[PDB]
Amino acid sequence: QQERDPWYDWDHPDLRLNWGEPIHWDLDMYIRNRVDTSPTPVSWNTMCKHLFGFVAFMLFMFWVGEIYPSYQPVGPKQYPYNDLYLERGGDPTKEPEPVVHYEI
Amino acid sequence: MLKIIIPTTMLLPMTWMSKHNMIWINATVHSLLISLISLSLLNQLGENSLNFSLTFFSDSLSAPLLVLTTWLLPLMLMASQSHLSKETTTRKKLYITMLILLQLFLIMTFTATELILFYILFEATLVPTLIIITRWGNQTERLNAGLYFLFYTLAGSLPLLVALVYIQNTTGSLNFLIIHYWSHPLSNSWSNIFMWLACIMAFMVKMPLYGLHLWLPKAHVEAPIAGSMVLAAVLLKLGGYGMMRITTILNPLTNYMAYPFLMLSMWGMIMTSSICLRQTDLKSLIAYSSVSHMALVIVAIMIQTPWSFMGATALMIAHGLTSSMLFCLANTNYERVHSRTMILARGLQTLLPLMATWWLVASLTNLALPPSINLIGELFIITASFSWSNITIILMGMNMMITALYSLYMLITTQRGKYTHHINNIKPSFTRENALMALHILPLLLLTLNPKMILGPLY
Amino acid sequence: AFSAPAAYLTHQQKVLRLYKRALRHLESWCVHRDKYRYFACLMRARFDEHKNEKDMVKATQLLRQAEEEFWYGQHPQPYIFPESPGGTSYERYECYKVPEWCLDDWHPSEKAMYPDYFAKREQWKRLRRESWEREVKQLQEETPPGGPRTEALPPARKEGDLPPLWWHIVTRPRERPM
Amino acid sequence: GGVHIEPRYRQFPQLTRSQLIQAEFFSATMWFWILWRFWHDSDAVLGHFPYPDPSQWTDEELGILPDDED
Amino acid sequence: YRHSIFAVTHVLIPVWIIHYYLKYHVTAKPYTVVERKPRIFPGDTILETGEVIPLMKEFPDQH
Amino acid sequence: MTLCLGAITTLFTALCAITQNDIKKIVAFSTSSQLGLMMVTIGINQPHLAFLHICMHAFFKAMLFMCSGSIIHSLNDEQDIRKMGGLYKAMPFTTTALIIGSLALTGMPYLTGFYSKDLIIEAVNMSYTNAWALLMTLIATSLTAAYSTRIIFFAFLGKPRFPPLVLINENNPLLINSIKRLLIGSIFAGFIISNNIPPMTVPNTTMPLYMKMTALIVT
Amino acid sequence: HTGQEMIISNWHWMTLQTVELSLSFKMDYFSVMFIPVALFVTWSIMEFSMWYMHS
Amino acid sequence: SFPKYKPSRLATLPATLDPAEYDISPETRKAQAERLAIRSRLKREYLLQYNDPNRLGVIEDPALIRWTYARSANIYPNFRPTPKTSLLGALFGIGPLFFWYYVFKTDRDKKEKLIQEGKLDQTFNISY
Amino acid sequence: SDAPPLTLEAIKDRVLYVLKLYDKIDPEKLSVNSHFMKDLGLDSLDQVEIIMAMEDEFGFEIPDIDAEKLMCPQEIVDYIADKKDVYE
Amino acid sequence: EHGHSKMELPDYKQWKIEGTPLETVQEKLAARGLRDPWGRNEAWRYSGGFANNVSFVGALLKGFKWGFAAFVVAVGAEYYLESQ
Amino acid sequence: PDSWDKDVYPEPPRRTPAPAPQTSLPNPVTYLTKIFDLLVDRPVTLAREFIEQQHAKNRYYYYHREFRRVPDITECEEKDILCMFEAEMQWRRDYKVDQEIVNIIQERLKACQQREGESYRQNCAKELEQFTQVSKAFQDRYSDLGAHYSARKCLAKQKQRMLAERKAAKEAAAA
Amino acid sequence: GAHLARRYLGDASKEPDPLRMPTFPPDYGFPERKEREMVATQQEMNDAQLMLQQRDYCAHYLIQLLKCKRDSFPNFLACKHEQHDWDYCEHLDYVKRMKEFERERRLLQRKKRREQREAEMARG
Ligand SMILES: CCCCCCCCCCCCCCCCC[C@@H](O)O[C@H](CO[C@H](O)CCCCCCCCCCCCCCC)COP(=O)(O)OCC[N+](C)(C)C
Ligand SMILES: CCCCCCCC/C=C\CCCCCCCC(=O)O[C@H](COC(=O)CCCCCCC/C=C/CCCCCCCC)COP(=O)(O)OCCN
Ligand SMILES: CCCCCCCCCCCC(=O)SCCNC(=O)CCNC(=O)[C@H](O)C(C)(C)COP(=O)(O)O
Repeated sequence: QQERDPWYDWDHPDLRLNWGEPIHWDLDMYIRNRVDTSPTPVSWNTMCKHLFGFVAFMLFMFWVGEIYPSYQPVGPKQYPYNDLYLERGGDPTKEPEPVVHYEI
Repeated sequence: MLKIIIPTTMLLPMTWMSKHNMIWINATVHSLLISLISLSLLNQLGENSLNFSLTFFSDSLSAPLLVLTTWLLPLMLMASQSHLSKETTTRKKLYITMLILLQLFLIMTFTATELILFYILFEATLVPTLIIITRWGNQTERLNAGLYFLFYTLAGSLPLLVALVYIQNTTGSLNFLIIHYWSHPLSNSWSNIFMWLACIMAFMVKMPLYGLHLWLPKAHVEAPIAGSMVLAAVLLKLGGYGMMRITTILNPLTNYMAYPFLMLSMWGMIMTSSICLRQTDLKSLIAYSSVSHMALVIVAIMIQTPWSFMGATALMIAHGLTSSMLFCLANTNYERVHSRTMILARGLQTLLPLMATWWLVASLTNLALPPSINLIGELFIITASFSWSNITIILMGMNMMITALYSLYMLITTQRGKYTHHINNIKPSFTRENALMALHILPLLLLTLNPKMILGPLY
Repeated sequence: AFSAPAAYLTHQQKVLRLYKRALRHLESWCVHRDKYRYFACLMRARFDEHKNEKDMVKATQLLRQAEEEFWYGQHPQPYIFPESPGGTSYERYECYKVPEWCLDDWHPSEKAMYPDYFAKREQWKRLRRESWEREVKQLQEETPPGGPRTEALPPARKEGDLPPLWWHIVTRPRERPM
Repeated sequence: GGVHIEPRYRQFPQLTRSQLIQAEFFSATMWFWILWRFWHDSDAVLGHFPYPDPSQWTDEELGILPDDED
Repeated sequence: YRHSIFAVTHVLIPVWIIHYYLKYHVTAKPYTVVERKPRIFPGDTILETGEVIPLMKEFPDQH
Repeated sequence: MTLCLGAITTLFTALCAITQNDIKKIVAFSTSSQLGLMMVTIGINQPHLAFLHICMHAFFKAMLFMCSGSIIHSLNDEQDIRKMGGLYKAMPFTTTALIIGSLALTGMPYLTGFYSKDLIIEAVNMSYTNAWALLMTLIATSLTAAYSTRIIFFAFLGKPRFPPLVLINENNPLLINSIKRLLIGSIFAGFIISNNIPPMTVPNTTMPLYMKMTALIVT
Repeated sequence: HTGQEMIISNWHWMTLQTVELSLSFKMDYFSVMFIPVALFVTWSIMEFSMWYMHS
Repeated sequence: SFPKYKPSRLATLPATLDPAEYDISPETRKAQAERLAIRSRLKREYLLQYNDPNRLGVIEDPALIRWTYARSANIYPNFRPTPKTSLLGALFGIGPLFFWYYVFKTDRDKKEKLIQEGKLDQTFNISY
Repeated sequence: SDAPPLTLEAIKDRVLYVLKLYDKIDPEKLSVNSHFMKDLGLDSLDQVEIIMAMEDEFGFEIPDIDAEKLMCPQEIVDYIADKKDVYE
Repeated sequence: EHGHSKMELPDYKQWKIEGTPLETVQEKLAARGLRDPWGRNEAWRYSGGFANNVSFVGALLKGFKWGFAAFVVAVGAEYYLESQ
Repeated sequence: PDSWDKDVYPEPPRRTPAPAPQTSLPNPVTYLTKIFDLLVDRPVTLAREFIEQQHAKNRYYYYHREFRRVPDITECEEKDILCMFEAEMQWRRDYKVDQEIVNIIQERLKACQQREGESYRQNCAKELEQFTQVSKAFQDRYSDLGAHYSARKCLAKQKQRMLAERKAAKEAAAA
Repeated sequence: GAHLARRYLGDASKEPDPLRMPTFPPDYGFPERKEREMVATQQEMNDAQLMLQQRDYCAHYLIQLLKCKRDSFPNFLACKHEQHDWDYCEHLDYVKRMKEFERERRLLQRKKRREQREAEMARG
C-alpha cells in the first residue's frame, strides 16, 4: 500500500484504500507501517550481493587483523612488588615465587 | 472468613428488593464496602497461614487473589451499566445475581481448606459464567462459544475428581495441611504417571495451555464486557492457584513430567505472541496476549523454585488487572463503533485524548515497563528459568520483543494516524468510563510500591 | 488530487510526465543553478529532437528506451518538497485536523464562548440541509443510467442550487489548523 | 523577543550590527584561544620528550658480547 | 522578586526535607551512606589522632 | 568484540554520512560514528577517556544540532542541503557557531574535541590491537573531516538556492543565548575539565613524530 | 577538591530471601560529572525549544 | 544500452518498466474503462451515503466485513486435508517442540552430569 | 514559522513576476487571463516548465494530473489560493 | 504584531544576466545553438549581497585577524610584565 | 549513634587528612559549606530539637519477642502431627534468621567494597572470606529444597550429605 | 611500525614475540644486573589508592602530583613541575622497555648467527 497513488483522493487517505473495493488478504502486513514492496533504484539481488560481500569482507579482515596484531617495540610493563601480588588477589600466606625486574 | 462470605450473600436480597432505578447504586456501594472489608485478609504471617476454621483458611497466595476478586465486582457493575440499559428490571437483577454468585463461588474457592470442596466450587463457577456468555451475548456464535468453554473444562476436570477421591482412599485426607505435612515421594510408574496427568491437566486446560487454548478466544470474544473481565482477570488464575496447591504431592515426578508442557509453553508463548501481530480484532488480540502471559506463568509453576512461585503470583495479579483494563478500553470503543475491528476506527487520540492516555498506560503495563509489577513477575520468572537452563533466555527474550511490538501496534493502529472520516458519532468519554480506567490503573501503580503483598508465601 | 483521474494516460501525458521527472532528477543531480540550467536546456534539446515524429510504434519504442535510461540514472535520493508525499513534513499537521462535527458535542458552557461563530454555524447547517435535498434529485436526474462512468461531478445549474456533494469539500479542516 | 525584520523577496536580508559584532567576537575569541594555547602549551601537539633511535644504542649497554663468549 | 520566591520554594524547601531525611533517618540505619575513604598522602595530619604520616625515601631529584 | 564492533560502526556510519543530503541525517550519522569511536575507546581498555569523550561530544554535537535546527526553521521547514546556498553572510551567528562546532568535532587543537579525540587516537595507535580496527579508526577520522567539509560547503559557501521569499532571521534572544552558552562550552570546557579531573591513566609520554601527529595529518 | 565519592542507599524496596533490593544512588566521579553536563545541555536545548516550538 | 533492473518479490517492477502497458489493444482500453466505471459507481455510492446530513453513524462497508470474515471464520469450512497441509502442519507444529525438547534435555543432562561429578563451581549460587 | 499571511494580490503579483522573467513570453502581451497555448503560442513543454517554475517559486509541487490542466495565470493563482486556504 | 506592512516586489527589469556564470551558460549553449528561457529568472541569486563569495579557508579563518591582534598584544604584555 | 550495634557492623576509625592550603587563594568549597551549614543545617537542627522534645514529652516502649525452643523434626514421631507442626514452625523461623545473617554479611561486603576505594581487591579479603564461608553454609543447608520445602526435606538432604561424608571418610581411612 | 613489516613478511623467528618476553636469562648479557628500586612503600601507596595499573615504579611522582592537586585546588594550574617530573619518569620507563625490546632483538640475532655458524662448521 506504500506504492499506491499518494495523490489520488482516497476515502481512507492514511490507509490509501477506497470504500467498497476488494481488500488484499495480507492488508495488515502492507499498511505503510510495515513491509513495503516499492521498486528500488537498485535490483534486489545486487543489494543482497553488495551487502553480503561488505559484511563478509569486514569479518574476514577483522579475523586477519586478529591474526596479525599491531604493537610498539617495547617489552612488557614492569610492576614492583612481585608483579603487584599482594593487592591483586591477595593471599599473603603463600610467599609467592619472587620475580625481580631487570634495570637496563 | 464468614465476615466476607455473609455480606456477599446479603448482596442478593439487597439487589432483589431494590428499586427499579437504584439497583446499580446499591450494588456498587455495597460491593466496594465488601472489598474494603476483604482488605483485612492481606495481613499475613511468615509462618503457615491464617487458619480461620476447619473449612476455610487463608494464605498469602490466596489473599491477593481474594482481594482482586472482591475488587473486580464494582468495576464489572460499572461497565455492565451501559449495555444493559434497555433490559427489564428482572433481567438486570438476574445479571447482578449471576455476578454475585460468581464472586461468592470464587471467594469460597480461594479459601477451600479441602480439595473436594475446592473442586466443587471450582466447577460451580462454570454455571454463572456459561449463562452470562450464552444469554447476554451479542453475536450468534456465543452459543457455540459457550459449548467450548464448557466441554473443554469438563474434559479436563472429570479425571481430576477421580484422582482426588482415589487419593483420599490411599492417604485418608485431602485437607491441604495434612497433605502438606504427610507428603511422600511419587515413584516413577505408569499408575503414578497417569495420576499426575489427571491431577495436572484439569488446571492445565484453564490457564490455558497452548494447544488447549482454543476455547479462550471464543469465550472472550463472544462474552459481554463483565464476562470478559471476570474470565481474563480471575477465572484464568484458578488453574495457577490449583497447580500451586496440588504440585506439593506430585514430586519427584514433576521434574520428569515437566518437559512435555514446558516446551508447549516455552514455544507457545512465541506462537500466540506472533498471532497477536496479525489480528484484525481487538478482543482476540487481548485474548492471545492473555494466553502468552499465562503460558509464562505455567512455565514458572513447572520450574518449581521460590523465585518461580513469587514471579508467577505477581504476574497473575498484574495480568488480571491489565487484561481487565484492556478489555474495558476495547469495549468503550465497541460501544461507539459497534464493529470490534481494529482497523475500522482510527485516529482516536485526536478525538478522545484522555482515553488515549488510558490506552497508553494500559499498553505500557502490558508491555512490562519497569518498575511495574508486570515486569517484577516477568523478571522473576526469567531469572528462575535461566537458573533452570541457560538457553531458555533466548525464547524468553524473543517473547519480550514480540510483546512490545504488538502492544504498541495496538496503540498505534487505534489511537494514532488519521481519524476515519465517515464516523461522526464518537461522543466524548463519560465520567463512568474514565473512572473505570482510573480504578483499574491506580491499584497497579500503588501495588508497585509494596511488592511483598503480591509475591506470595515464598517471599 | 482535485481532478478525477481518467481511464488511462495518453502518450502525451506519459511524455510530459517523464519530461518533468527527468528535469526534477537532473535538478537533484546538478545542485547549482547555472549547471542545472545548462543541462536542463540540453535535456530539452535532446527531448524535442523527436517532437515532430509521426508514427506511434517507433514513438512508443522511444519513451520506453528513455524510461530505462531514467531508471538507471534516477538519483536514488531525489529532492522532495517538504509537504510532498515523501517529504520530511508530509503529514506533520494531520494530528491537528479535527472534524467539524466534533463541535456539535461541545458543552453549552463551551458554546457560550464563541456565540457568533455558532450562529454562523447554524446558518451553514440549515443551508446544507436544504441544498442536500436539492442535490440528491439533481444527481439522480443527471446521472447516466447504469451508474456513473467517471468520478466527475456536475456543477449547479439553477439559481439557488449548490454543487452536488459540496459539504465535505468546502468544510476541509485547514492546511495548518494549529 | 527581538526586533521586527521584514521579508525581502530576492534581495539580501536585513542584518543587525549586533549579531555581526557578536559573531565576529566569538570567532575572534576562538582563534585567540587557539593561538594562546599553542604559544603557552605547544608540547601537546609537537611533543615534549624525544623518541630515541634503537639502532643508535651501543652493544655495551644492551648486554651483547662479541658472539664468542657465551 | 520572582527568582527570590522561586529559590525559596523550589530549591530551599526540598533541600530542608532532603537534609532532614538523610541526617536523621537514612543515617540512623547502618551502611546506608558509605563514603569512599579520603586519600592519605605522606605528610598529612589526621584530625582524630593528630599523628603525622612520614615523608618518602628522598628519591634522587634530577630534571 | 567491543573494539571490532566500534570500528566497523564508526567506519560504516561515516561512509554513509559522506554522501547524505539531509542535514539532520548527516549529523545523526556523525553522532553514530562518534559513538562507535567511544566503543573503540572502551575496547582498548580506556574507560575514563571514553567518558571524557562523551562529555565533550555532548557540548559540540548538541550545538551542531541546534545550529541545524536554526537553519531549518529559518528556511521554512527545509532540510535538504541542495536548497541551502549562501548563508555565510545571510546568518552570521549560526555560521560561526557551526564552524566552531565542526572544528571541535574534527579535533582542531586546543578545542573541546581535541582533549578527548586526540588522546583516543594516541591510545589506539600504541596498543596491542587489531590492525584492521586501527585502520578503520583512521579512515573514520578522515571521513569525519570530510563530512564536516560537506556540511560547510553545501550549506554556507555557494550561491543561494532557497525559494525567493527570503525569511531568514536570527535576532531572537532565546536562540542567541542558547547557542552562545554551548559556544563558550565547546571552546573552554575541554581545557577546564581536562585540567581539573585527577589523573586516571598512565600518559603516553613518548611517541614517534609521525605517530604523535597522525590524527592531524588524517584530518 | 578532594575526590569525594558516595553511595546513598536510602529507601529499602524489598528483600527476597538473601537478596536485598533498595533505592540506592551512586554518586561517584561519573555521576557527579555527567549530571552537570546533561543539565547544562538540557537547559540550553529547552531555551532553544522555547523559540523553535512557539507555533 | 544500460544494465537492466531485475524485479523481485519485495522489490516489484515499476509501472514505467512494464511492457504490458505498451501492448495497447482495444480490449485493454475497454477493460480499463469498465474498471474505472465500477470504481466510479462505488465512489458515487460512498459519497452519496457520506455527504448525507441525516446519516449520523458509521458507513457499513461490505468489503471490510468480507475481509474479516474470510480471514477468521471462512478458514475451516474450506480446509481440506491434503499432503501439503498435512506435512506443513506436522512440521510447523511438531518439529519446533521436539527440537527445543532435544536442546533443553541435552543441556540439562550435561549440567546434571557436571553436578554429580562435582566440577561445576556453584559457589555463591544461593538464589534459584 | 513566523511566515506572513500571503494574500491573493501577493499570489497574482508573484505569478505575473515569474511569467515576466520568462523571456519566451513578451511582458506587454501577457495578462492574468491570457491563455498559454493560443494567446501566447507556447508548446506543452513550455507549460510544464512554467508549472515547474511555479513550484520552485512557491515551495510546493502540484500533482501532474492537476498541473496539465492549468492554462491561465488566473487559474494558477486560483489553484494556489485554494491549496493554501487564502481568504482575500 | 506580525510582519504586515505590504512589502513590494522589485521591478523585473532589474534582473539582467550580465555579470554572472549565466553568460557562460548562454555562450556554451549558443556554441551548439541553444538558449535558456529561464536564465534571467535566477539572476537574483547573483545580484545583491550574494554577489561576493567566501572561500572555505576564508570561512574557517573568520576571526583570525582580531584574534591574532589580541594574541600578540597579550604576548607583548606578558613579556613586559615577566621581565621586570 | 547508638541506633545500631557497632560490633555487628564494624567500621574502621575513619582517619581523615587535615587541610594544608598551599596558596592564599580562598577556595569556594569552604565558603559554600559554611553557607550551606548556616542556611540548611541550623533550621533542620532546630526542627529536630522541637520534634525530639515533643517525643520526650510522651515516652513509651515496645519489646522484642522471645521464642522458646521446641523439639525439632529429628525428635518427632513419624505420624505425630503436633510435634511435626511445632518443629516445622521452628525450622521456618530459623530459616528466616539464617537469611538475615546472610543479608548482614552481604551488607558488610558491600560497605567494604565501597569504602576501600581502589584498594578493595586487597582490603576486603576478610569480608570476602567471611561471605564465602556463610554462603557455603547457607547453600549446604537450604539449596535445592524446592518451592515446597520443609524441615523433612532439609533433614533428608543433611542425612544424604552425612552418608556421603561417612562413606568417603571410611574409604580414605582404609586406603 | 617497521618491525611489523619485518616480522610479518620476513623470518618470524628473526624478531621477538611480545607475548613471550623475555626469552633470555636476565644475566645472559652481563653479570652485574643492578636491580630497580621502588620509592613508595606499600602502606602509603595503598593509602593514596591510585589504581592497580598506576602502581608502577613511577608512583612517587604521581603521589606528589596528587598532593599538590589536593593542596592547591582552586588554582588548578599551580603545579606543573610535578606533572613534568611524572611525565619524565614515565618516559624513562618507556625507554627502558624499548631498550629491553631491542636487547632481546639483537640477542636473538647473535644467537641465530651462532647456531648457524656451528651448523656451518659441522657441515664443513
Ligand atoms: C499528577 C499530579 C501529582 C501531584 C502529587 C505529587 C506528590 C508526589 C508523590 C507521588 C508518588 C511518589 C512516591 C513516594 C513514596 C511515598 C509513599 C510510600 O512511602 O509509602 C509506601 C506504602 O504504601 C503502601 O505500601 C502501598 C499501597 C498499597 C495499595 C493497595 C490497594 C488498596 C485498595 C485497592 C484495591 C485492590 C486491587 C488489587 C488487588 C491486589 C511505602 O512505605 P514503606 O517504606 O514500605 O513503609 C510504610 C511505613 N512504615 C515504615 C510504618 C511501615
Ligand atoms: C481437554 C482434553 C483434556 C483431557 C485430559 C484427560 C487425560 C487425563 C490423564 C488420564 C485420565 C485418567 C487417569 C487416571 C485417574 C487417576 C487414577 C490413579 O491415579 O490411579 C491409577 C489409575 O491408572 C489408570 O487407570 C490409567 C488408565 C487410563 C485409561 C484412560 C486413558 C486415556 C488416554 C490417556 C493417554 C493420553 C495422555 C495425555 C492426555 C492429554 C490430554 C489431551 C493407578 O491405577 P491403580 O488401580 O490405583 O493401581 C494400583 C495398584 N497397582
Ligand atoms: C537524470 C536522469 C536521467 C534522465 C534520462 C531521460 C531520458 C531523456 C531521453 C528521452 C527521449 C525522448 O525524448 S522520447 C520521445 C517520445 N516520442 C515523441 O516525443 C513523439 C511525439 N511526442 C509528442 O507529440 C509530445 O506530445 C510532445 C510533442 C513532445 C509534447 O507534446 P505537447 O505539444 O502537447 O506539449
